[PDB]
Amino acid sequence: MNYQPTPEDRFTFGLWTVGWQGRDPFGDATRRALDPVESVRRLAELGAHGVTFHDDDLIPFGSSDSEREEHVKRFRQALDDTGMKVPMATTNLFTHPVFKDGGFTANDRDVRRYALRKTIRNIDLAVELGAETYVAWGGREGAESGGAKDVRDALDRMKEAFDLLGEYVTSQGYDIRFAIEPKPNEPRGDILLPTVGHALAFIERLERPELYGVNPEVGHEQMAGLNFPHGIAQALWAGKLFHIDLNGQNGIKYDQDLRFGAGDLRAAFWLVDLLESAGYSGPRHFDFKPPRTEDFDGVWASAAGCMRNYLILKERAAAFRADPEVQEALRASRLDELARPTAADGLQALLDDRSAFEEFDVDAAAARGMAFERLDQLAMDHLLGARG
Amino acid sequence: MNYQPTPEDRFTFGLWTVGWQGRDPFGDATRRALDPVESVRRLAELGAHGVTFHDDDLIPFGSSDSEREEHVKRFRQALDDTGMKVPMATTNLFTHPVFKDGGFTANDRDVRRYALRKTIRNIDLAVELGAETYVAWGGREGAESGGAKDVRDALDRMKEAFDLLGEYVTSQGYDIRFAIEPKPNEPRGDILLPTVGHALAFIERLERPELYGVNPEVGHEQMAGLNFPHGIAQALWAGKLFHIDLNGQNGIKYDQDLRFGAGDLRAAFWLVDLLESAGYSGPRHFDFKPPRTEDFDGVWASAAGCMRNYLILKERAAAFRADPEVQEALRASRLDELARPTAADGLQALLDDRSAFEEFDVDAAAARGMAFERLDQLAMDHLLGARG
Amino acid sequence: MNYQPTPEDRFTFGLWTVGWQGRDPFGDATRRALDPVESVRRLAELGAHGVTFHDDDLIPFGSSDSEREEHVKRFRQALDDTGMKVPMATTNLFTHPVFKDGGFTANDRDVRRYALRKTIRNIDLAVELGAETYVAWGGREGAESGGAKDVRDALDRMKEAFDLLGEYVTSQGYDIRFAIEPKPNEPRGDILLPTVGHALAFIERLERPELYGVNPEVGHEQMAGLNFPHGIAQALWAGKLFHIDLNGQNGIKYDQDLRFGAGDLRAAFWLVDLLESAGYSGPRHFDFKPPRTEDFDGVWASAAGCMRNYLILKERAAAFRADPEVQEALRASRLDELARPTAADGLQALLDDRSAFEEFDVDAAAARGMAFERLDQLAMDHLLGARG
Amino acid sequence: MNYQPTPEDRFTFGLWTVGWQGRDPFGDATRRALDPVESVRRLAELGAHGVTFHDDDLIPFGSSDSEREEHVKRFRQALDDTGMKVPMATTNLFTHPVFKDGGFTANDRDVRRYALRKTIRNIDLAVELGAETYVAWGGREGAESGGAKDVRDALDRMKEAFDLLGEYVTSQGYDIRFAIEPKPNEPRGDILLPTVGHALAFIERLERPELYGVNPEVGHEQMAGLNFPHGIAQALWAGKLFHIDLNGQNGIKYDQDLRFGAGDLRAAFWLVDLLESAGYSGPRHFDFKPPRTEDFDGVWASAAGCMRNYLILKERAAAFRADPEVQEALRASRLDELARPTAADGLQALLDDRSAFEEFDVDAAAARGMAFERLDQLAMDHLLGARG
Repeated sequence: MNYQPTPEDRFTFGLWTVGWQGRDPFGDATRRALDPVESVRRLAELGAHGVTFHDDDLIPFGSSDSEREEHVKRFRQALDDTGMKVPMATTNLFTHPVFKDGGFTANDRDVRRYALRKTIRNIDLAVELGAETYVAWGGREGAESGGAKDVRDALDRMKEAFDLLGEYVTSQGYDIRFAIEPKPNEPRGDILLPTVGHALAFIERLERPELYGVNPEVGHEQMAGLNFPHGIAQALWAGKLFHIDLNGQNGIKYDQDLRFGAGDLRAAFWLVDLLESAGYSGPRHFDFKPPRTEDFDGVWASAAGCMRNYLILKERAAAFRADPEVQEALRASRLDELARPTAADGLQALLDDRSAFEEFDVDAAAARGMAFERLDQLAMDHLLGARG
Repeated sequence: MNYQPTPEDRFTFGLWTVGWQGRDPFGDATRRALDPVESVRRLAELGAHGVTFHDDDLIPFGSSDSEREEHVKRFRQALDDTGMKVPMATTNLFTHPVFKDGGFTANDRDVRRYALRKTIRNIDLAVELGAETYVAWGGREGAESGGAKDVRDALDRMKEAFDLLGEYVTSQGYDIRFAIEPKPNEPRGDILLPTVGHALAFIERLERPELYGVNPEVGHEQMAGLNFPHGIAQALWAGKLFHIDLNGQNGIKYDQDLRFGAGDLRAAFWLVDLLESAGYSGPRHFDFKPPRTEDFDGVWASAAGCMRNYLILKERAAAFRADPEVQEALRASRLDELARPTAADGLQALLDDRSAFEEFDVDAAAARGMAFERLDQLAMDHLLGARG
Repeated sequence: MNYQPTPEDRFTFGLWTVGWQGRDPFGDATRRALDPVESVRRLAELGAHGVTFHDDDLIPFGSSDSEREEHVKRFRQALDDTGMKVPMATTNLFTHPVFKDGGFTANDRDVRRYALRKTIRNIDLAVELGAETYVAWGGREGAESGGAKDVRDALDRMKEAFDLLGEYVTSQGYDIRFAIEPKPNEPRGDILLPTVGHALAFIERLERPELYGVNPEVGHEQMAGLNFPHGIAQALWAGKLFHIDLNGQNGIKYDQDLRFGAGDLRAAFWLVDLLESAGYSGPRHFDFKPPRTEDFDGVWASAAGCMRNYLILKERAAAFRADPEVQEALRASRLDELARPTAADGLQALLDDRSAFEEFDVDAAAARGMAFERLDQLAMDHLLGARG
Repeated sequence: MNYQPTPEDRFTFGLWTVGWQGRDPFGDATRRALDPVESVRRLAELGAHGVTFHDDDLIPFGSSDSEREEHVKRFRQALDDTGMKVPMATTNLFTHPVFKDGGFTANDRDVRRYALRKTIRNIDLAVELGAETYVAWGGREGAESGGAKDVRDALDRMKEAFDLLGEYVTSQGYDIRFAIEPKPNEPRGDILLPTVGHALAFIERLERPELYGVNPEVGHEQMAGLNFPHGIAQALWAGKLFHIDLNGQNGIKYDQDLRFGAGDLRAAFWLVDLLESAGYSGPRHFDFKPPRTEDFDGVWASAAGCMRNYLILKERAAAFRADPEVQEALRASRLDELARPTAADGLQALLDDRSAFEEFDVDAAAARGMAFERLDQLAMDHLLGARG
């Protein structure tokens, strides 16, 4: 009963994950830099489907158009030699000191304009490489103090930036969509569009809402103590789940970027159950960092672990849903009634329905148990492979 | 330099705040019940503008149409004798055991129908009493376990419920709007529409979005570690801040419901600054609980404290914004540039602008300090009244 | 491969767990009261070893010495008829309004004296029933505001109370030990002795430290975002783990009291691994609350779930430790070197050892991978029963 | 009414605070390195009393004994030219890749030995420079996964390390004490001795407990959602507050290191009140980082802000305690009774005292209000300078 991934599983990794050198706020790098070409080859051997990148991961910042073309060619050759795809790309608008107060929402106008040009340049490259989704993580859009940022003006600037990107994409006739990646904090004290909900609401104010979706990350929502599977269901409900970032996080603290499966294991189970049940067909992207305690063999073991854990959880969720005893427990808990309209009969009928109020036996209804604990223990038994 | 409130300040209190008996999950009541009429009179003496209520605060659950009319008449007389208004009303869809799995999203269909009828009945009463806003806090809409609730179906049921309420209001020609009150958790393990952002996004999927807004609470957003003033700015930006609940909370833990001003004091300062700067003209409603350590004299002192703290903060925020030294610091930090469009010149102009990329001096821009610390210390000095 | 508990497993339950009526801060009870005798019989059928109680769970507050003797006799008969033991007892110094500001640390002296007499009376009863451990949870010792409690004076009062209890126990020649149960908050804004560490440190200042230990609870430490297994290891290291409370908690929020196994599943695995490896022989006590969504059948299913989950985890931890591949991975990660003294050779030898500094190759040491990710994936595979 | 600091105020700064270049996990440095000599001179001009250092801040890692003597001489001359003192020093056992799994608790024995030699070398230097306290922050002592560290063995290694350091200090006849600095997490997933309480408890197991105390940091305890003033009171109660680190933190998230006064303002007020009331005479040390948005002028403004905020709070706390109306409110809330022994009359007298149980009127006692809200509003008015 093994769990070997194949490119058909659509597992992708960012170059910066497996390529993280181990530098954290309190320590120096513990691993040497990885050549993107090497990463592509190693990931392909592990069974990955593709890779993603920030412009600066692929092309060192400040590169000449000559070196730039050279880095792209090398990368292209690696993709051709392995069959790896690049379904998503993004811009690095957070590392360089110039973005210390943000990219799209920097107080300095000239920085905002530079941010847009840097993004547009990489959008062209993304399309050339076949990316279908372009992610935007405003890691520097935010503040550490209240008067440093008028949030209403910042949201005006954020909308202006995304509206312009939408105009560019449309004018070039590109077949690419945007996904906003929310995060509540870190590296800024508080970051704008802190959760999936804030990002969804913001999108509805853009000129062309259909071009934008969300790219939620497990750890990000968990940094706000939120239920990740619940947030993903809302994004799916709105038809906005364009991409997803998978990793592990142990509660409310710094962003750990643990391999997927680590952190909140039951939440990972419920997330996989939802993604598979809902038919999500986008990439299963891992944005994680192999701990700095590891050498390169630990890096690859960590990456393989991500995929393995997703596949084990997929098997367990499928068995849970396919179990007749579980199907009967779902009915006992009335999940079937939850899916039925409350009043398909209409408003007037509801108002005239005496069984809905005047003659409703509130005490009999209140005495009915939901049987949620037995259902949950069945879910637990399935997760642990203890069904008998 | 005192701070006496007057009804013109629009401070309102829920009957259940000052009327909280002190029963918590680990202890019995420490105070006797308050007659709503008494609360109305005491609050009027303190300078309040009005009160709010859940149907069950005013009319004991299970009351006959006869007793019901009697309770309303008494309340009306109290309002007439004091000049107090009732700008907001809401339904109690959380106390009675029948709502143990929710009201609008209960798995049991018959409960959902009952929830709608109970709400509609109180909407009629709210209009009669002159309420302009009707709040909905789905405290029981949620779960403690993953399989107990299919969130996509629950959101379908939530939309159905709000859509029906919107149809009812329109058909009756009522001049009343709805405000959804989000909360991340408690009493449920996780509650649906957990933050202001989730509520805003949800509203955009309703049939008549213009009839719905949000009713955010200080403590609620802080339970998710979020920046309350930031969330309020987004709601204002979207034009959805129909009402607001003020209180105090010390971090991520159970909902404390401390008096306004307590908890995160600087966040309270920044919230007041924003509300006043943006011209919010709705009620300043306090949803708090005087601690159970207090007797009735402590209850009124706690209520008076809420208003006093808001007025002190209002004075300090106004002085901060009116201070020429602060106005110069805002310019030094480029808040003025944040308010200017990034590219009013248009996309094509931006693409052709060499100063935006090809000739942009990234190192000179990066070296500019934001001067945010001096600005923040000026804000601190103003808050503490230490300006000299 | 089933998991049936037997009294030999030492699983115990508090009368108040399975007996919780479902009253929370926002709702009324959803279940009728359970007769303690009924609980004893039902728990015995499920395979429990014993029960625990607060004085007020067994004897209604304010009972006459006559009724008191009657309640005890009935309970005794239930214990005799089932073979159930009562290894731990505690006092309720939190429900009654008189303890609104605490028991042992109430500002009112007369309340503190009453608290001690109420405790002493139940200590006598506990010994009579054969309890070996007496737990103290100061749920009301704390504050919501800074000036309400001088913490240094409160700690003086806390020590005075425990010192007197120690004097009483010694003078009566009782064979019973005390266990302090820490909690960071709820129902008070902040509670004194908030974590296992604070409780351990406090104990070292008591007159007879050997009579006191800690009674940590999974959910409590997790409310402060702490690693429960780590805290338990420190308590074991100090030889102070006299008792332990098991349950489930999903992060930093109100105390959920979910059944054991729910909440942080991996932390539960690591806790069981530690308890079994260290040879903890005290009771495996469950302090949890079956959710108020449940009827009585759900209550018993929830209680059975606690025991089942502990037994599944025990099996998985044992297999993990017994796996030769894991034993080799532990060596690869140098857990064996962690157990060896750093300098059994002594200070002077260390100072004279050139290989420890002057000739130590810091770069070669730094390049060694810890191989922690492979080890953790082996732990994950074992937990999920995916070893192959 | 200004607030100018003077060296008599005992404000100290770590070289690494004002010297932080701005490199965070997601970005490069935004400021050039500061020469320690320059920092000493700038801080002296601002009114600081002294500075502190990690060995590696003063002497670049890997320096020859020649360069080492050169760096120390330059530093000494700066101290002599300014009158600045160096009351505390510490070791950097976290930056270099060799400490990726810890220093004192690394699984590799050779690393642990190296850690001790590096520490001992800097202890000699600290004494030479006149430091009275030697701090130890085990930032790398911990783990990201459960099987990576046996906590009981790690605590054995931790005790061994501190015991050896204590033996060294005693054998050299040095007049210096150690202070353990706890932190719950970051950079490790979970760090050993996570809070003040854990550190206090650990100290009681050392061979010479009198040589060790704690060095708590505002932000650290707040990362676990704990009440900092409460933790400081316990450390004072135990006589273990040897040093203290001041800064600002906004809730549970990454360690922000905001200037003191920022973050939780009311907690800062209560901390200052306690330190001054208790007569703490050690340094008021600031371990903070001026945000990376700032240039050098912002760095000095941020440092000056720390001192200014402490002095404003000191003034407000003193006025609060000196206010007769507050003194009467303290009596109304019975803070005076909290300071009186519960039973100086002894155990037997308490048992025979019928007014303590048999004849105690529990209902009359329960009805007494604590008057805590009025007291807290008086504290608020004083903090805000709104007393009239």
